[PDB]
Amino acid sequence: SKSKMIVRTKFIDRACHWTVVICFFLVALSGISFFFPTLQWLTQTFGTPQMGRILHPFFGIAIFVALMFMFVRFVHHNIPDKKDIPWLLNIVEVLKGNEHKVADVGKYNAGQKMMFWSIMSMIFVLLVTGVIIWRPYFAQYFPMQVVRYSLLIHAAAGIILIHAILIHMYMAFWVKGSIKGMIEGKVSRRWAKKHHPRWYREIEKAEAKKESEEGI
Amino acid sequence: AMETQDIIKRSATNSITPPSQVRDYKAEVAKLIDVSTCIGCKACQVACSEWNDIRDEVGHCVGVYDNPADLSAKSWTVMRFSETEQNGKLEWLIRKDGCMHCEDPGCLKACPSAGAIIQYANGIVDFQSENCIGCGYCIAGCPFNIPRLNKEDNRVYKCTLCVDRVSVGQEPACVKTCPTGAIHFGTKKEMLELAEQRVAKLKARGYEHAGVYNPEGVGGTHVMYVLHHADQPELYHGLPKDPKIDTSVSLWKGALKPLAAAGFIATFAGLIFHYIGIGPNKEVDDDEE
Amino acid sequence: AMETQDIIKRSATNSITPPSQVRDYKAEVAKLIDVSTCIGCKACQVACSEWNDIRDEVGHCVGVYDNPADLSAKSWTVMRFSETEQNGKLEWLIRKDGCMHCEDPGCLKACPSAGAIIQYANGIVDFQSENCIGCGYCIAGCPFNIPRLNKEDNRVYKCTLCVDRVSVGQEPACVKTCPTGAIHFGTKKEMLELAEQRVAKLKARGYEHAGVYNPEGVGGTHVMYVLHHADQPELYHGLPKDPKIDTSVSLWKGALKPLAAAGFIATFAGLIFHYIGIGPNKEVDDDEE
Ligand code: HEM
Ligand code: HEM
Ligand SMILES: CCCCCCCc1cc(O)c2ccccc2[n+]1[O-]
Ligand code: SF4
Ligand code: SF4
Ligand code: SF4
Ligand code: SF4
Ligand code: SF4
Ligand code: SF4
Ligand code: SF4
Ligand code: SF4
Repeated sequence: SKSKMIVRTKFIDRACHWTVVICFFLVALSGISFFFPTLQWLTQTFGTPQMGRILHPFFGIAIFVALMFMFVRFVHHNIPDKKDIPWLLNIVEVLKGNEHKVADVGKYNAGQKMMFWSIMSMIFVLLVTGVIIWRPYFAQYFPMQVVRYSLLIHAAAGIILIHAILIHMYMAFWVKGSIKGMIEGKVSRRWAKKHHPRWYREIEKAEAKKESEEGI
Repeated sequence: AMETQDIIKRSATNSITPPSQVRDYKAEVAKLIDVSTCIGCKACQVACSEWNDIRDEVGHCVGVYDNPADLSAKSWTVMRFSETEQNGKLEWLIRKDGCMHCEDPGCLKACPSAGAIIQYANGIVDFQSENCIGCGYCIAGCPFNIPRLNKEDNRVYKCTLCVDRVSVGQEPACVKTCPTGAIHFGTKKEMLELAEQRVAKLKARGYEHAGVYNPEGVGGTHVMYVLHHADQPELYHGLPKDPKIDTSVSLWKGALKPLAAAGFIATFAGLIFHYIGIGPNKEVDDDEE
Repeated sequence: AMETQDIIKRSATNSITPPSQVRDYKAEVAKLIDVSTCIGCKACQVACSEWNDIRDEVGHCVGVYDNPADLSAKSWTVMRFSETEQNGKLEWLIRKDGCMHCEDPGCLKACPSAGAIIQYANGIVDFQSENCIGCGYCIAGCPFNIPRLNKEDNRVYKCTLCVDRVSVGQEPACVKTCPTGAIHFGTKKEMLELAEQRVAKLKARGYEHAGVYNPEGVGGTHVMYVLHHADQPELYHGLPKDPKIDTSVSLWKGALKPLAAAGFIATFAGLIFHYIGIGPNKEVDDDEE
């Protein structure tokens, strides 16, 4: 416990994450321009409206590829367990900045895991429905009725994921010190103690113990 | 755009900022295709392409007279042939296909690009290509499967109802060319009268289910048919029985939008008022006192 | 814009979003100026300005018949006179000058404003003034030194090939007016045939190097000449021998763009991945442990 910080995120998972974020800004904004045509300015997200129609789906595929790399590296830490119940019951208390007092928080809390599955499920929905409605390459192989349902579902899934990311960015801005961990990779031990007790307890034990195991 | 000042509907335009439409005191026009007088000559396909300066590719014969086999960016109208014994004797039902110029167009309703699809006061629904982004939403929104994308420019095209002839007082090219007068053109009101007279003569010849195809589901069409078997439109190479704008498309383009809007506004309010109300979540709010 | 749906090239438009061009099945047209039949009457200058509603200033005489002395925003075509004894006897070579309506226009290629310069399926290259920003890049991109800026509105103008007459079925004003029939007009295919017949008669009269000027460097032109001395076009008041789009302009408008794009994307990636990889450079990274 004699270091200002502890590593929370490896460089590879940090590089990926900020790649996703940049791709997501372009894809969400172009998507929103088709959804709300009154917001004319967003038709210039990829330069021109004609260009935006072409590039949206390609950047969409890139997000899904990078989210699948994230999926295989974080899924094991996002698994719901009986210890998450406490969180789910004192949500009102957590939102007032008192989660430590009410719950058992490991690597990622119960909100973060709900988000994780939400985000991962929506991107799968968006990938499937996106392919189905993609002209000129793929929509021609699908029955008109499936294309129509896909148009409805893709719009709805994209809106749900945008909401979700608005809340995800808010929380990251709100639980102070979090953005620095995602940019630089390190979290101060006290942040760990307050927001993620069980997690830091494990690092601290893994740490000390294996260095005690060496035989100083 | 809007030089004619008679634009009654415009794609992707908020309902509280309607397009210019002061010069709307004009009669609705309509084409009437009486399939009982059609001889399947394809003159209309030829006259349409000649007039419109378009040429499709030289295709193939795959066992039927139909050719081209479908509408395309280079073929705005196509003759569809059907051989059937469903009514008790051999019948060759031939129907001209192409845009129906719906009163309530699904293409226009599904389109996400402002001004790409417009509806004139006389009933013509036309594509304004400078605004088309090639998304293809209109292909799915159309109940009749009409719009076609041009691979060479990523824009959709279809029958314009010869808006360039009709706008200056002349009937469309396919209407004028039709050898047997199966295709008629005039005001919608007088085409509905001709339609009802023709139905009456077909009934007198034994076709008890003759009728006019002018679907109420899309608000009536400016391209109408007189059919010998109006109870069985699908016999005419799949013409839809009781077409309407799909329910999924209606909900996607309709209620989902304002609902999403409320969520977004509400969410932004909540998060903003939440941050201000409770304040940040820093490492120590406690050694601040 | 794009109402005619036959726009084959459009300035400052990405190659993967081409302009509307479904109605492209139209014959290419062309003007043929046979300078061996030209009498230097200037009727074409007068007919062009009368038709186009433009008037240049009353200029000055500086020793030659040429007047105005150059093309301008108010003079879209000008007669250029040359006196020479280069071929062994005194000859007065007179040539009508003005836009060549190139198949591969350099003006269009150099223009940085979307839609300011377009090329129609029939070969006409025309300026869409609502989009012109007055930069003048087209003046340098043109191999023939044609475009001219109007000081009163900061926009470039030139011969439109009487697009307003040709678009509705009439030949251009200067073509119709030419007293001796030095200027001819029709489809490009039949003007090339008339050109070759005229060359044959000029050779029969002793002009062994007569020829058609339809430069391959710009992909051929829709304004072509029949020249008595086709081996020496510069005798005709500097008409370029083997014109082409300048190499510097090709590289500036071509490869430099994507190269710059890659640099910028690559640079942004590098700097972003660099900051994240190594982290800030603060006064003490060391008392952080
Ligand atoms: C997973 C890969 C994705 C694919 C293949 C894809 C594909 C598409 C396609 C083809 C369209 C129609 C317009 C066009 O062609 O450009 C579209 C529209 C849209 N996309 Fe995606 N997209 C993907 C990801 C996303 C994501 C991540 C979001 C949310 C940020 C999103 C939100 C939207 C929205 C809101 C629309 C417009 C809905 C409307 O017009 O009402 N998409 N998508
Ligand atoms: C400016 C926008 C964003 C910010 C500031 C942000 C912030 C963060 C931070 C700080 C973390 C790590 C938190 C911790 O260490 O507990 C994180 C994790 C994560 N981010 Fe983002 N994020 C943004 C956008 C996105 C987007 C657009 C996506 C994908 C749609 C995304 C997907 C993820 C995922 C999957 C995780 C891991 C969480 C878990 O495993 O439960 N983020 N984000
Ligand atoms: C029922 C309300 C759900 C709340 C969702 C919690 C998601 C939550 C909570 C946090 O403290 C986070 C800190 C850093 C990065 C992401 C975070 N997310 O996603
Ligand atoms: S021109 Fe007339 S008769 Fe001939 S195929 Fe078309 S609708 Fe029938
Ligand atoms: S393809 Fe064109 S006309 Fe059709 S919906 Fe898209 S922008 Fe509208
Ligand atoms: S038939 Fe289709 S393309 Fe034509 S007006 Fe109706 S919905 Fe639009
Ligand atoms: S109304 Fe005109 S555009 Fe339509 S099928 Fe007839 S000729 Fe073609
Ligand atoms: S009108 Fe004809 S003859 Fe007269 S100067 Fe012009 S090209 Fe020559
Ligand atoms: S002066 Fe006008 S037409 Fe010429 S290059 Fe500039 S914007 Fe283009
Ligand atoms: S002569 Fe010049 S201005 Fe005319 S088309 Fe060719 S490049 Fe353009
Ligand atoms: S083709 Fe028309 S615009 Fe050109 S020089 Fe002749 S009169 Fe003038």
